Amino acid sequence: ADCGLRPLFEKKSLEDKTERELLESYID
Amino acid sequence: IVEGSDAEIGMSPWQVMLFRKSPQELLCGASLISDRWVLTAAHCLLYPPWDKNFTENDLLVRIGKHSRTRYERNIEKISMLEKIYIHPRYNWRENLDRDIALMKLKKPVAFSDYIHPVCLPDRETAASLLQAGYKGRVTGWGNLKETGQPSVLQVVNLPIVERPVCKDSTRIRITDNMFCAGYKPDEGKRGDACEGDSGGPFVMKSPFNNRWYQMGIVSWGEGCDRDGKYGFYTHVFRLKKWIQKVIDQF
Amino acid sequence: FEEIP
Ligand SMILES: CCc1cc(OCC(C)(C)CN(C)C)c(F)c([C@@H](Nc2ccc(C(=N)N)cc2)C(=O)O)c1
Ligand SMILES: [Ca+2]
Ligand code: NA
Repeated sequence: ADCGLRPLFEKKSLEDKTERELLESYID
Repeated sequence: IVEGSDAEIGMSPWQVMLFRKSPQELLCGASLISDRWVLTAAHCLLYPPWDKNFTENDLLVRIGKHSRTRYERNIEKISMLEKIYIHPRYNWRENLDRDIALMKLKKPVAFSDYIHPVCLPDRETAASLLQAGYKGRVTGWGNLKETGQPSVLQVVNLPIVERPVCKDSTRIRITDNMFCAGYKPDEGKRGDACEGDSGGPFVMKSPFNNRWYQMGIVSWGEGCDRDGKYGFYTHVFRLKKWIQKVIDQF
Repeated sequence: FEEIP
């Protein structure tokens, strides 16, 4: 159920320094 | 990883190090998919052309690591292998088709800030994200250059490449069980996996549910970070029926 | 590599 939600990021609503690069590429 | 950067603490909590017992050395990366199961590349365990044939007792799995060489007291966990399961149709003779293996741990690993499993994609995830231009993330403790070694886990974000471009880049036969990623010469940016990174994850963060999914496994490449070349990755979703079959049975 | 216990 909790797969792929990182304790130190998603779980505490913090973003890592480059994940936004990935989001910006998901255009379609 | 060539032309990447140092990972942040807990950035890749599914990252697993495959560690050879004797001599003590980094074999490959891998990923945690539950408390008991680790995913990696078949070729990390079995490659007859180079007389590579690792048994369970030859290696340890190190989980929760950041530093490459340090024993990270109170943080990393070391687990032994109960059993290895290599895809029965893994093609080591020709092109590494179906480059995938599972490893069952002797004991369940406790999750922590630094240890947590990645998701595997379903059909819809894969259809939505596995698109040319869409970027994923590759991590590992492998070489910094084709021709040295990092202090800590390295990370690079790379765009998925159009299948004809992947095909046209190499003389090796490419199958549906592979995809390639990396920047084109005209794109200016750089980055690639290298020696020591095989078996590690290529992950994407779903914009739908904000979860990380493992779409690929570092599989093969010709040199590292060369212009006009691309990293090749095992297509996790295409082989997921095999993954499910193995975990459901064993 | 640092020794493991
Ligand atoms: C131990 C078996 C093995 C086989 C490899 O490929 C075999 C083959 C037949 C596909 C092509 N070979 C001529 C490289 C292979 F690349 C490796 C190779 N793996 C590798 C993975 C990714 C990159 C990259 N993205 N630049 C580079 C290297 C290695 O670690 O030696 C290891
Ligand atoms: Ca070709
Ligand atoms: Na390249």
